[PDB]
Amino acid sequence: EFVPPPECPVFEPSWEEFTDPLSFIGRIRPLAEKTGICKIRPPKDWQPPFACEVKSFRFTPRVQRLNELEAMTRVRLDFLDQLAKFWELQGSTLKIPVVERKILDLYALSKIVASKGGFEMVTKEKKWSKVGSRLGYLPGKGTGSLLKSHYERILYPYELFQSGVSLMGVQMYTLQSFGEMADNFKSDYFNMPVHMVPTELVEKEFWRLVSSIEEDVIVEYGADISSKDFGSGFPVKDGRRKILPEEEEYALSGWNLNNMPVLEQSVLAHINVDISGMKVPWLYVGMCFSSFCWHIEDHWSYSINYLHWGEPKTWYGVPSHAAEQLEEVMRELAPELFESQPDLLHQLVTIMNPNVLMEHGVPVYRTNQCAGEFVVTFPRAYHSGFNQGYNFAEAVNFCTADWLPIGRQCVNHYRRLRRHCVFSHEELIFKMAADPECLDVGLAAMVCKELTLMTEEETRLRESVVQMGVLMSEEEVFELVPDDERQCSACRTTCFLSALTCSCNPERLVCLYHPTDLCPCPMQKKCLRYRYPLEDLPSLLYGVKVRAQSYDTWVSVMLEDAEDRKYPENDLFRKLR
Ligand SMILES: CC(C)c1cc(C(=O)N2CC[C@@H](NC(=O)C3CC3)C2)[nH]n1
Ligand code: NI
Ligand SMILES: [Zn+2]
Ligand SMILES: [Zn+2]
Repeated sequence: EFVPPPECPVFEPSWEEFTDPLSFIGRIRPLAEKTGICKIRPPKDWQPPFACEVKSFRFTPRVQRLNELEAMTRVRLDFLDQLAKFWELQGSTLKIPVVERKILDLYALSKIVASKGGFEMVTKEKKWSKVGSRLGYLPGKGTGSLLKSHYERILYPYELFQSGVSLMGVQMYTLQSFGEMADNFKSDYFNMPVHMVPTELVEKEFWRLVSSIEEDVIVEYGADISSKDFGSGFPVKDGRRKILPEEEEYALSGWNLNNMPVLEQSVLAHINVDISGMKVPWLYVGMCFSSFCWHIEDHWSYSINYLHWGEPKTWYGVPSHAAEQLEEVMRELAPELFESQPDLLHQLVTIMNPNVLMEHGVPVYRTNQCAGEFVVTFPRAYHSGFNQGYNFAEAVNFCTADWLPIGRQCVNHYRRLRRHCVFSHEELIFKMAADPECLDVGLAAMVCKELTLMTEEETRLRESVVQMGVLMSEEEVFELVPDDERQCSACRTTCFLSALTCSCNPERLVCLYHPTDLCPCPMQKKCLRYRYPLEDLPSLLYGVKVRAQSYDTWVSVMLEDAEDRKYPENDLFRKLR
């Protein structure tokens, strides 16, 4: 019944192309940009050793119930739709909480609580921890008593409402032991050896199982695992280990996912002044039918994923230009609601069968990922997938010159939502502008083109606020304050260039796009806490316009200045020798 989408493109680069990835990825950008994803086969000689010891490697597994893996059931969406219209009636503007790194499933919660008599019944029996069990929350961190706090605040009033009249008050594992499980589970499922079952067949059953209520299937996986804490699958020179010379080659490779975000073409190469969690690889131990839902990268960055070993990983990709198109259809399932909760769209995981997205007009490609193959993902490329069997993957985000203007657009879209930013785009660019040397030229040229657009937009904002009647201007240094203190009250953007603070509260800030929502205290008072007093326009644009127009002139001892100034040497140095 299932309809395999058209396969995504592959690249078998020569050893000479394989030497600078971000330069090799730039080549294939105009082409892969249109499939969203792209597979990459390295030379067959390229076989790095696995640095980790399977037999002594423990991880905490997460569970997946493919039936309730889709969160966008009709019943859940309408449930939430009703719950909000209830609180809008009561004038509270429903707030969805977060628990153990992710949103709470209120539908699931209310269903269960009522399955055992409700709030006061459960309270007078102390089964809140049994609740967190069935909701997949890891004990014994106190989740039980935490849900009670959220239920009573959000659901018990609806419980009474949804109930009779009832309203008077009140209100306001080891990898080794893991393969043994999977390779037994797979075979006993299809009754075959695991390396013998075709891919196309498993793809069929997976999508079958999701929507099949006729049978329930449980599967385990392990994801979002830090390399820092568990170790990478690649060899790296960090003092943990005497490094063999056999491995020396692969430890310095730029295709070692521990070296990517540091390359002179990456953005984070010299800005090791703000940790993000996105300059450090992650580990994804996979099992048959283990699935990840449709998603994009924080700040719309590239993703790159290597499959160290194991059975294949099935992908599904969607190009960038079809992103707004992609979101529109998932939103069609509850328009009234996603108006109230725009970002709740993304807070909800979903595996929308591609056929549907295809029969709604959305480009969908796919590939099977195999041991030793890279999968590269592009900005705003929604992607999903599952794994054919036991395997082990390692993934990293990264950012390139072409990404800069997109990140700027992503904030503007994060600001038009209520979404926190993992770092300040604007902050980043100036950190790059503060060391124009040792900085790849393509960035410089793009930065300038990007930075003037910001100065104008900022100066426009700097003048739009004084008419509103402010007089004082303190100077503050944001890069040294924690993000949670430099965010706007309702944006909620990480502010770095300029914000507005009054004496109404000690530390309560707002973005210059929402200067009114700070506090009713009139703009008569202060304060425009700024960072640079518009003497920056000359200074910093100079250092970068220099190396941006020093290379523009250099082309039109010359082979020496390109050595000292650290210029690229692909086609232009070829004429040298
Ligand atoms: C760099 C980090 C933030 C990332 C991961 C992805 C992504 O899409 N991935 C990772 C592996 C694969 N996920 C799985 O295989 C499931 C079984 C565990 C798909 N994008 N960025
Ligand atoms: Ni991803
Ligand atoms: Zn005030
Ligand atoms: Zn704001």
